[PDB]
Amino acid sequence: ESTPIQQLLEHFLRQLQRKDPHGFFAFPVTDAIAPGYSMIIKHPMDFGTMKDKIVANEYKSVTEFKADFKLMCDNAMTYNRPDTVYYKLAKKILHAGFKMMSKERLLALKRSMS
Ligand SMILES: COc1cc([C@H](C)O)c(OC)cc1-c1cc(C(C)=O)n2ccccc12
Repeated sequence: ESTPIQQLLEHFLRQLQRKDPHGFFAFPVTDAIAPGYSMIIKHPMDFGTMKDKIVANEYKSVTEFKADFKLMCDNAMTYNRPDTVYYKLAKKILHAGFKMMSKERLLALKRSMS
């Protein structure tokens, strides 16, 4: 049975995943496909890793989940040059996700749950 934090973060996760219809953030980037990746990016992150943390009930807060989401986007904006599809999408998704997960929207949602 889903815990309250699992419900909440799964909700956000699925909203965020719909901003990425080609699945460029669905699973991890690797050196095989992105030369130098693990030398440049210390803490890699992707929606699939976030999903496993939720399914495992390993998140302690919405803050932590937001910190992973931001990590994923910051990694994409660090590794990839401004000119690329991945940089530009990371930027839209980042802006979109912080709006979707604002304090007020989170407050409205937590009130209606329990
Ligand atoms: C690893 O995520 C990707 C997945 C796919 C397909 C949908 O499987 C993909 O196809 C063009 C690209 C990426 C991908 C994602 C990223 C990112 C997010 O940095 N990236 C950087 C350099 C080269 C590829 C990628």
